[PDB]
Amino acid sequence: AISELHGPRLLLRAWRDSDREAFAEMCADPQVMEFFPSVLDRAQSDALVDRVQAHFAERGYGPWALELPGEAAFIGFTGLFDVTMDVHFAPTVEIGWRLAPAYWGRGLAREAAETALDFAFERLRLPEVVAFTTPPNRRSWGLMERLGMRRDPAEDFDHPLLAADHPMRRHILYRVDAARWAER
Ligand SMILES: CC(C)(COP(=O)(O)OP(=O)(O)OC[C@H]1O[C@@H](n2cnc3c(N)ncnc32)[C@H](O)[C@@H]1OP(=O)(O)O)[C@@H](O)C(=O)NCCC(=O)NCCS
Repeated sequence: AISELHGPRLLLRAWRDSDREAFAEMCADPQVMEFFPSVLDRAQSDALVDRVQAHFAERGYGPWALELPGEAAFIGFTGLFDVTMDVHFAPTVEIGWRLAPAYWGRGLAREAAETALDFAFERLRLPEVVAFTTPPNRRSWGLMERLGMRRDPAEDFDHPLLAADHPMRRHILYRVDAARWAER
């Protein structure tokens, strides 16, 4: 079944149709040009939600919609995605996050990620979870290292789903294993 998880503040849940509106708004915001070359139109936003909902439908877990009881129905997503692409560290499971700027600076992505990794190791019994981003995305790989995920620069890779001359091609790899997760 589609796993519903609970943080102290956050509800990690399956996506609803109403979430597409809120996600599209996030992805149209000029502040996303810090992370992406250009803002997303509704068709692009909807294309990613389709991938998320496909993953949930096929696997029973995925990047959970973030509900904040007392505040907002949807502030972004955080959760697990199967790595199936042809890279050195695949097959494995990655953790990813996209938060509305209004909810930055509150440890909410931190809380969401801890809840997802608790699920990853205690429930799914995964040997490891990975994360990857571009070198300039300090906010994203900052959260990875604050979670206790660790990077080997030797494991830097070209993203095989991006063309050769794509500026974001070069990615850095973070890992956390069941063992290191228990140490917190
Ligand atoms: C990567 C991302 C999730 C990080 O979010 P964040 O809120 O900065 O990260 P955290 O949840 O770990 O919170 C850490 C911050 O909260 C603060 N904080 C306050 N209380 C805290 C607490 N109890 N625990 C942790 N941090 C806390 C920290 O001091 C830190 O502030 P800082 O960034 O100035 O150092 C966010 O920047 C993001 O989603 N970016 C991508 C957006 C995007 O791609 N959108 C496109 C949509 S299509």
